[PDB]
Amino acid sequence: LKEYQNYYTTLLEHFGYSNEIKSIIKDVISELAIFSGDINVTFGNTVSIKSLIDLGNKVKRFRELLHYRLPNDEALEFNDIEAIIKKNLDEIMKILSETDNMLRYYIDSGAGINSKQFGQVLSLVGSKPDLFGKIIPYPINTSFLRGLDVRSFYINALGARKALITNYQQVRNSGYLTRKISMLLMDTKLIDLD
Amino acid sequence: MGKKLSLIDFNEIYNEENLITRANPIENHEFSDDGIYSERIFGSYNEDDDDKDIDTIGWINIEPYYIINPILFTIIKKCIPSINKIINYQQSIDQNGENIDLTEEIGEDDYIGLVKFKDNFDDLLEKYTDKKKYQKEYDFLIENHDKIFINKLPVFSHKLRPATLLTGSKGKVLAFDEINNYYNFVIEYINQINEGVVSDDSIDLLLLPLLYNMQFYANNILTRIISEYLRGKKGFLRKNIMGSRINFSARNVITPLIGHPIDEVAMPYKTFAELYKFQLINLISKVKGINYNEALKFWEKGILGFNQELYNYMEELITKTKGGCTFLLNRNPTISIGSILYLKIGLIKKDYKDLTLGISNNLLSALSGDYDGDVLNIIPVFDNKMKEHFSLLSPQNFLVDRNNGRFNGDFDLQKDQILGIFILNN
Amino acid sequence: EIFRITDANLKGDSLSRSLLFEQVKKQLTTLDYDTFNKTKSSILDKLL
Amino acid sequence: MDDISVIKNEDYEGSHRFLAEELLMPNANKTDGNRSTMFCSHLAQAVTLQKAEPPLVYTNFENQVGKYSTAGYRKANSNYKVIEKIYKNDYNYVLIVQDQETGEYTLFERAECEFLTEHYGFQWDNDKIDSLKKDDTIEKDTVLYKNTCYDENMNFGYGVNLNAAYFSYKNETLEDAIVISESAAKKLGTFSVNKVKVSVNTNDILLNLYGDNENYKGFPDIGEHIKNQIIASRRRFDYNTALYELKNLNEMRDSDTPFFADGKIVDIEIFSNVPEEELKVQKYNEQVLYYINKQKEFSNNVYQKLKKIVEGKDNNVSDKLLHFYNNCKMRIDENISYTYQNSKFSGFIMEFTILEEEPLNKGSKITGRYGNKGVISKILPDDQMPTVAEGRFKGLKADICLNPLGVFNRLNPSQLIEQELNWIAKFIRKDMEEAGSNEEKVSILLDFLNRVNKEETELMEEFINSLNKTELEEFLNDIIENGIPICQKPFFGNIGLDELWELYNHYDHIDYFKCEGISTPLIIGEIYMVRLKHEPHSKFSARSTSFMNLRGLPAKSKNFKEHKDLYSKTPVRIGNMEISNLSLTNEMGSIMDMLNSYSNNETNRRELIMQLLTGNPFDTNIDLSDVESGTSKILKSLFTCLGLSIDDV
Amino acid sequence: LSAKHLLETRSSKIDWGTNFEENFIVNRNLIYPKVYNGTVIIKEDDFKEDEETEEQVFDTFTLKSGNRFISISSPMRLFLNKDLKKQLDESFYNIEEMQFEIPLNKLDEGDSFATFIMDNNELSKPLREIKDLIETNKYIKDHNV
Amino acid sequence: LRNDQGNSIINECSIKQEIAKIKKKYNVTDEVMKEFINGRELNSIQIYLVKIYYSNKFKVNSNKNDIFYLLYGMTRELGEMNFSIIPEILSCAIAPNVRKMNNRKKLVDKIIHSDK
Amino acid sequence: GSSVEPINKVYKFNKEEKTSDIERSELQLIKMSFLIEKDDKKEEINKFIYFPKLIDSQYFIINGNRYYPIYQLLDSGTYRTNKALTLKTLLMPIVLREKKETFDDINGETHTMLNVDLDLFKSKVPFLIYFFSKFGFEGTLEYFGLQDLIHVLMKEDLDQLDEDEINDNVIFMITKNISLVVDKNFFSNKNNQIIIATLLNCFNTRIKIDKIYEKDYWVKKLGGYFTTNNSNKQEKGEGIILSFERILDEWTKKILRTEEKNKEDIYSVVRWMINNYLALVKQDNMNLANKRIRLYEYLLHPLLIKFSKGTYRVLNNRNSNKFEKIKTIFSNIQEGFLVKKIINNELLRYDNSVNSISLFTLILRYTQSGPQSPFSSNSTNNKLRGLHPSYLGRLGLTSTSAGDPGASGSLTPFLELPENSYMHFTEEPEINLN
Repeated sequence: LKEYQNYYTTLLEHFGYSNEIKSIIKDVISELAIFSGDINVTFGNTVSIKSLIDLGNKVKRFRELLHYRLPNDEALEFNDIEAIIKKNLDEIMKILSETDNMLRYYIDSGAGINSKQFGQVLSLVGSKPDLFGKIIPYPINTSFLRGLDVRSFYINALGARKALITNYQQVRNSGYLTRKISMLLMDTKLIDLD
Repeated sequence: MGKKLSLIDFNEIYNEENLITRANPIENHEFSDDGIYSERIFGSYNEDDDDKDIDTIGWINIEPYYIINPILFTIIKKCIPSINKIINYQQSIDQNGENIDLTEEIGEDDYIGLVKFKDNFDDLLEKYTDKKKYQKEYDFLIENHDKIFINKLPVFSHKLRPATLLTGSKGKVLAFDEINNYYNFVIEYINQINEGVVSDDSIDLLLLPLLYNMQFYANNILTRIISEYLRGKKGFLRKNIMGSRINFSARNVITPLIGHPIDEVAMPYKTFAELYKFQLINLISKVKGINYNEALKFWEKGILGFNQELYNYMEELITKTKGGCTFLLNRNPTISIGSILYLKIGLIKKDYKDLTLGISNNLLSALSGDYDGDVLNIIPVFDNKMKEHFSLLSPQNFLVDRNNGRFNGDFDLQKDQILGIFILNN
Repeated sequence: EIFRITDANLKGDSLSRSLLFEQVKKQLTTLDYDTFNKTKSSILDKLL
Repeated sequence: MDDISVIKNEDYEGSHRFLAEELLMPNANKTDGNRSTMFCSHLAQAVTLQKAEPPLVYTNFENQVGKYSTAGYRKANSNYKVIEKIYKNDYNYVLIVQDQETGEYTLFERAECEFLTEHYGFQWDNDKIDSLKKDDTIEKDTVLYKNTCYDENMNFGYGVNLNAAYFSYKNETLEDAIVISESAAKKLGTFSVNKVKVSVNTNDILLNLYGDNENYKGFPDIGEHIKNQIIASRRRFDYNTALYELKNLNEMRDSDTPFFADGKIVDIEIFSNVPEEELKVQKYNEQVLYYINKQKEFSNNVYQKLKKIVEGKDNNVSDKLLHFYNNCKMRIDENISYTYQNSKFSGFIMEFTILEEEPLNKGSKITGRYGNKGVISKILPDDQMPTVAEGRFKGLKADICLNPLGVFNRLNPSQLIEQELNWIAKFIRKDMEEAGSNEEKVSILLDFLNRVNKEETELMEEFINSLNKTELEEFLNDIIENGIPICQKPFFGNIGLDELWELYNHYDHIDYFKCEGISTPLIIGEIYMVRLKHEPHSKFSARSTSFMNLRGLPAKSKNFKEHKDLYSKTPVRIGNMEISNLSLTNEMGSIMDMLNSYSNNETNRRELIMQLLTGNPFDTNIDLSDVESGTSKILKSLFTCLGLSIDDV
Repeated sequence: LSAKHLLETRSSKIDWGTNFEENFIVNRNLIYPKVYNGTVIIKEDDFKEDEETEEQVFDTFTLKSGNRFISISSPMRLFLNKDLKKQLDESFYNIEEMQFEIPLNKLDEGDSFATFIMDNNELSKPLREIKDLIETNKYIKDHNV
Repeated sequence: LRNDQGNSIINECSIKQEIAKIKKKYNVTDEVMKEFINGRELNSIQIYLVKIYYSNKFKVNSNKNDIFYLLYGMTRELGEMNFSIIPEILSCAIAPNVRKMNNRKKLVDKIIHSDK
Repeated sequence: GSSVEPINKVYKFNKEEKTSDIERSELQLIKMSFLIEKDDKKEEINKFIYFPKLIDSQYFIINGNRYYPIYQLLDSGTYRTNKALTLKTLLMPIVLREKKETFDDINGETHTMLNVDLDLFKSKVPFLIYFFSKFGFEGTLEYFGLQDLIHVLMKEDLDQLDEDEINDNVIFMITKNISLVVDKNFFSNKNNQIIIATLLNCFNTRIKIDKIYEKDYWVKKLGGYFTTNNSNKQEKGEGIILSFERILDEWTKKILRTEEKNKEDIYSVVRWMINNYLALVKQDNMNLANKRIRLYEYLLHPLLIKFSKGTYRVLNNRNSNKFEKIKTIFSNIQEGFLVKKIINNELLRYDNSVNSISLFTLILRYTQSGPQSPFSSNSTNNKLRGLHPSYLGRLGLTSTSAGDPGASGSLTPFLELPENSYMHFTEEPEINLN
């Protein structure tokens, strides 16, 4: 599908950026989307919790990944923790995509299932920052689906509050920067000298 | 071709016909005739018969004394220091009355009085001017020497500083803007200086201290006007000059619409029946064969509840007109390219209770918004000649990316439409 | 000489841009930025 | 930050002492914090529903919350005994009651509305109080009247149960959009009550909107419904010229001041400041002369009814009763003049309370419990929506379709668990309904309840064995009809993942429903829906030409607040960056002409208005003039006040 | 806005040193020695006032591994154990030799010795420096185009 | 606050359209107006009557030229009907002062007892 | 004293052109009495004030509108801010500020210590000079309890100083001739060293042996610190002392959790605060163990403000009869003072709710903003908007206002406030200090 953008840009420059070819391309976009809608209704796209459960019995490697807790008998730095999560998350995308399942078309197109976000639902979360950026030295050992604990709950609440404070502050001071640059860099003009 | 700012002279545009001499703005339970809120000069508040332009300005006469120009005061305070303690009178006295000279601590020239400061201004400058640190300021004052001392202080109309004489049972209440307090102080002071008629050597301690105090209030007037009307964000400079409110406008919500070209939208019945209000009356008047007064009351009844006679005239308007009715749609705030577009109208919703604007899904990504419940602003465009200049902002012209020259990625398949094609294409 | 974007506009040569940006009191009372000698034309002068 | 080390999970075991406002939402230990924190605001903004129902999956915590919220129901503090009851209107009436343990006296007033805020309210479902009559006895636990939320047996409820499925419908569910069947829209409802204050002076009159000249009905009656969204219109009258002005009072004129409102009028009250002798003769002021008189009659009644109580030697009365008695005895006296806003008005002023039912319309918002906020986009007849036509229970139809794209991306897997639980409940309910006598039927239920919440089994067994045969049969029939309730706690005590795995494994006869014309297995469950306050008509605004500010620029006018107009005629301002983004195009003269002719120059505005009104409607070729704008004059005046001028060249 | 919404952040490797690895296996925000017999010798001037908590932070020290000794160059700041600091005031306080003596044999086995805090590498840090280039005049003043 | 502008503009345009139609119908020229005005000023009674008759369609403005055109239409329309006294009264000027008179109950009785 | 007056009455028919209001409101009458006494005049002033009454135990009804009271959360006091230790008070926020200083002994050893100043009345003044003015030199030495360790010796005594006691008792310079005798064991503790540093900072080069025992010697110094004119240097200073004895009121006495011995008056409070300066400054701020909730004291503010404004004017009067000014203090008391000031300043929050679920929405809601609130949007104090591990178990970590995070939460319904502690979450402070 990414090859489509290369096709359109090979059409504009072929006909010399004419005003007529812009209208025709504007017509193609409308017709392509309308016929796309009919496929969704007839075929249907669903998300079901039973889809994950059914896959567990057939594929043994998936069962171990679902119930995975960080071993606590070995010393691990904060660099090794990130290595484990990336190692496990990478293997998840290989098994799901290669084999048939409900979510096969959700991953191959890569539109709706972000690689990092989807890992938190299945695999463990890891570590979270605090109000002052310092890393909290209490990594979460349980995935979202498997459940949470009270000590882990407090760490999660810190992350949510930081989003509200940052979002509110950025809204108050958002257009301050764009006003300064826009006022100055406006008087430029193009001449046609060779 | 090029705007330029420079100083002005008060004595050239002075008008003798209108001037203000009164202390109490209120007399006989009404606004006075020669006060600050006078109706003879500045006009009337809620009366349109007077037809007095805002540019009308008033004058206050000060004579024969002179004052330092308030605009130039901050410059002079930097050219030489200690101006606050050089135009003030602090004469001491012994028991009998003989003056005691305590000038040992003070400088050679201090506490001389304003009326003597003006006479010997040329000689006083040379003593305390630094030629290696304030070279620019020194040359500026030499060029503009006539406007150092002013004679008359202007005052603008009350249309910008309103005041109400609303009455109540507990007693009459008067409310005004803060600037009026200082304007009523300078008039009172000057009125209390010219009482002397017979030729008499006025005592210095009775007249000189008042002149210095008056200049203090004159300086604060310039600070107040520039710190409350122009400098602030809510001031007139950044609210009514570079931005403005505007008529012929509406606000609405977003609701997805399918099965139509990419530049066709459908507006609710109510908003389109009032934005294009004036053109509707013109169409009704000719067909129905009635004058404008009779047609107006017909349009009033056709907007309270949904009907059919008005709708038939509505549909024909968007079909026969040149170019089709169009409007500019933007989003608060605009920070991204294409946040404001130039769309077209192609459908009118039959329902009366519907109050949502129906747009396509592809065009949504351009605004970088979503259906969370944001409110847009709609501004129609009328002039035919003006339309051709705005056509460059249409979504057709944004199809090519200005950044690189390739096909723009924003006006492409996004969200579920990407998934739908992949199922069929593979 | 290169300048900060805030001081580049104030110490420029235009008049319309200076008054509509910031620091109204500083530009009109004193002459640190020398507002009295900026006569360059601009496309935004039509508003004034 | 190492202060976390003080927190220990040993003590926080089996007790929900660390949750505020999250007690209602179940499975709170699954969703993240960013989505959970939205639930508090969503619960803070939730309007009342007419057909409120208790949730199917309850957290066992809402009952106490409902009991301890005293803003919706009023019970009897102590055992009372009815003394008297008197009428005031068609609906509203009051009653005076006496204690049996202290000798004090109190009052209870029956109403038909409540003004929670400027727009939203509810309607009292006063049923028990009406049945009380003729010196009965009120017990300690009895409830006089209650809101629409509370059901018959004090069970709380703040939403509805709707059949739902995850599906995509013609890309109409992009981002956050919801389609909904017509039956669900009929089920969902809302209330609305507003108060309007009309004013009349000596000069003004009221037009004969309703009725002919025989009955000069200026305003609607007590129980009638208003028409054309016009409650009353008053026209100014001048002494100098009235011969050609009052020729026909049955039609609107050019200079009128009508009042707009919608609904059904329930309550009125009129306050007057004119002598009655002058009001007795005016024919047009007829209907008022009726109501006022009736009102006074009511007051006289109380002065002749309980005057033996307060004025007697007992005097054991509560503060409310004494205050009401003094207020009602104020009116019947002479030489009394009211005041409003610390001022003495001349003409009389009344009050109107209007009630209306607003159905669900396009543009509204509905959210679930887990903060899966959505927006209604397009409603359909129930025929179009997907249906199952292959299984044993053919006929079930989904009522709402949600976006399937943003479920995992939103990081909240609770909705899947709830839908799966309700689907398993549906299957087990159908299996129980298929066959089985009452002797073993309950067993089929108990097994299912054994693997979901072990705490519920004991209460199930106790309640089942407590009843007799007939009530047990009735309860089984009721659970067959509606559905098996499933209880699980928010934080400690619920199903996770292994329990779901085991539950799925045990039941091997379960398959997805096969819809018609879909060719993809699908599951339909039941979910909880709560309406939200946000509405499209509360922010929609348009403006053609309203009142202008003193300077000359358009400005906000306060007329919508007093119900003098339909739309909030407020203009939208062009921001700091809007002008620049418009100036993105190299054309600037067109921008200047547009701004000057729209909101700067008066002569240009008038010329444009005239040229648009008269001429050619199909094609417009306006030609603006050149006249110095107002803003230029304002700036020149201010600058010459400062002492500086702008010089060209 | 969007990138900052990604709460999860990356971590950077830290080179503790040869003698650091041979004697202390660091687990998260904790430090444990191989053998408790070896003591630690710290001079008076080593301690410095912390920027935030005002506690004593000894960035560099040399362990007193009996007769042998190897200097330690800790890349990050170190916080002394709360338990051991209680006895440091009088017992372990060694002003006579101008060098504190901390006998690890006094410390019990499997106990905390030193806690260190680490700041994550903010993904928004490069974006901020772009803004600072225009205004702060830190780098733009003393360079050509 | 000041009044609105749309209603005023509509009323003024209605007056303009009405005077244009009056010109069109009777092909009146400016010479007719010169010979009909006689240079007389505006008195109150004629203004009141003109406001009375043309009240339903629109309202009378303050411009004297439009008022005199509407008065010529007044005279033509009420002379072509059965009325005779009113056109003659409105034709020429009026007395500077309005005469005072008693109750005139006899003529008042005549008008009252009339079915009109 | 003051009391609530009865309001129940049965109206009797009258003809006096009575005025009644259209809208309903509920009020209650409070009567206060004062006895103004003079040489001959002994006037008695009885004032009456209207205060809204709590109906339905939840809301006030004023002018036909409904208003919901809300709790306010604020620190108990004696907390720490940037380079300062502050104690909240009704109207006068006494604050202690610390600054580092350098000193050299006789042998030339250099020490860096701390000196504390009371930033009261817009000035920087050493905290020891107040005690030196009130109780005197010897009086202050006895009062602190360090008089057995502090001595002053002259030049001749310095010549005859104990050589073997030089190491045991460190001798510090006072003037070119006068020396100070103090023990090294007393000098061991930093908190003890604070007093020595402040005492050495108070004195100057010019001194007289007999001037030390005279209170006026530094009373005039305090006056010169306050008033520059030499004529009034005495008198003005005296006034300050009087004011310094009235800074603390009864409510702050009742609120504080310290024992009785450290609660007699302002001087005892200052002594107890300065004895344990290090431990107090080492504590944190965000902990909940030292915070409380108020409901009415933040509603009775305007009356206190008006009384303070009235009393300052009569305190700053000169060469006039006092009785007239004292009468003018109480002359203006409007029956609608409290209601108007409360409504106009938006102290109460307008009731704007749409749902019937009121338990979690408005019954239990606390805001950190309002009068005497450190929270401020423009101040950008992100520390106050965060969370602390002490929040869990006694507050809601989830419910936050989307408009301004951290400024509004919700109390946990299971919270059990300890009885007879004036709305205190705990019964002991965060730092035991035991």
